[PDB]
Amino acid sequence: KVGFFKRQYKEMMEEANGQIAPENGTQTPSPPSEK
Repeated sequence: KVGFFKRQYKEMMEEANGQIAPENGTQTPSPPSEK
């Protein structure tokens, strides 16, 4: 159980992050270098 989340977790995160709203990119799991 790892190769599923890689495409499932990212899909569930982008859909709830604002897949249709401007939120997409505001709460995104940015890297430590930027966060």
